[PDB]
Amino acid sequence: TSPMCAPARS
Amino acid sequence: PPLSLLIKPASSGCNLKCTYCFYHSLSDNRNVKSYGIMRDEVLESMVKRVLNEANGHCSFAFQGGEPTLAGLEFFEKLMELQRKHNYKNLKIYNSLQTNGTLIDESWAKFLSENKFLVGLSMDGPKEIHNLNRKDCCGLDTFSKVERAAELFKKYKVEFNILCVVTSNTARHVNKVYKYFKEKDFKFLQFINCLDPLYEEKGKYNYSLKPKDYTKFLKNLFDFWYEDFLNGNRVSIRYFDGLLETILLGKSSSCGMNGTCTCQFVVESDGSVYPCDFYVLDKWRLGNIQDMTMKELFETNKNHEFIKLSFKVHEECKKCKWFRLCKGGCRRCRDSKEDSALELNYYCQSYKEFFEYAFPRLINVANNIK
Ligand SMILES: C[S@@+](CC[C@H](N)C(=O)[O-])C[C@H]1O[C@@H](n2cnc3c(N)ncnc32)[C@H](O)[C@@H]1O
Ligand code: SF4
Ligand code: SF4
Ligand code: SF4
Ligand SMILES: [Cl-]
Ligand SMILES: [Cl-]
Repeated sequence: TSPMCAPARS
Repeated sequence: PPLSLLIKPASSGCNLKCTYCFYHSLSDNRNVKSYGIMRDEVLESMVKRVLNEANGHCSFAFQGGEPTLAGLEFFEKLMELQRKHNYKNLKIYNSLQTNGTLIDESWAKFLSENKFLVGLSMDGPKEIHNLNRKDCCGLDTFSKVERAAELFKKYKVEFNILCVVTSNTARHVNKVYKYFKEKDFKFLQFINCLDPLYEEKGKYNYSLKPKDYTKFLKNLFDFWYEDFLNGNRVSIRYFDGLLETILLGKSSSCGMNGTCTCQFVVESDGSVYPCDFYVLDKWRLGNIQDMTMKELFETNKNHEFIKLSFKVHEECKKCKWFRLCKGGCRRCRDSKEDSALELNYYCQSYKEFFEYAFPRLINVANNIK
């Protein structure tokens, strides 16, 4: 998964 | 393997003084430790270790602190290391989260040419943004952030907006949503404003209380769903995550799967932590120069960090929304040091939001398959 305060897509 | 890291290349150093920020030293009463700019030997050791140890692909995200403070040359070097030392021919993802105030033509070009995914922090239109996001002298920043977005559009940088939701956001969802629409920002992340860890909650003028967050979520959903009906698709990370959970049983966002992960946060001295919210001595896993990623992951400290998040509150056990919400992010359950987690601070907001939005959320899910 990706961190909350970082840019992420899909 | 694959490996994802969250790197602070200028540590907690920053050029602004956002009122709610606990990631940067604001004053004598809110101090955050800084290790300065990451030295070449640390960056080299970090990059080679990830390329040597990851399988499938890897991801390097740069945050802080303000990561552009490390300077363009640092990122030039990063890219040079990735080119030379990716012996496995892994796919590599790079990303940068920035306040945008130092972005110029050079930065935009670089980020575009190197295919960085960029997160740009913008809290809404001018007055909303400036209320909290001030520079070191207490002055306004919004125009400089608009300039960054302009440069990103010009150089075709792919970017998302990171917007912190404060009590003021909850009162002006219309202004905020419409501002982002007018700018044609299609990828939005709204982050709940956190009070500082282990302080009593809801004490600041910006503090997002659960009743505020309920108001924010319900109204945001209405604007978003109205756009959906009219064929204007806007990506809102939280809603996207609910859709993933509805369709796939899992989300790609940390904090929406019910349990914690190791985010491999790397400070500029090479020290490693399991989550961006927990860069604290008690959760320091070790140093990336002297331990494998597997060794860091298998530490008692990381095991403990993740296992603490497995506890399910009793309310959650009987909650109709459990398989959708899963208890939320551990950081919003962590009220006092060394105590057991408690019920999510925003539990009431989620329940009331789901009652309001679930029927329409299902409609969207059915339409995107
Ligand atoms: C800590 S900043 C670091 C990178 C860069 N300086 C920036 O502002 O984008 C990363 C994100 O965290 C957000 N943030 C800061 N303080 C926060 C808080 N108290 N609660 C939730 N998010 C916060 C920022 O607004 C930004 O969107
Ligand atoms: S610019 Fe980013 S790191 Fe700096 S004070 Fe604001 S939110 Fe914190
Ligand atoms: S505290 Fe939240 S963001 Fe951090 S690892 Fe746990 S779920 Fe993810
Ligand atoms: S809405 Fe509240 S009770 Fe239900 S799962 Fe989420 S946190 Fe638990
Ligand atoms: Cl301004
Ligand atoms: Cl969001």
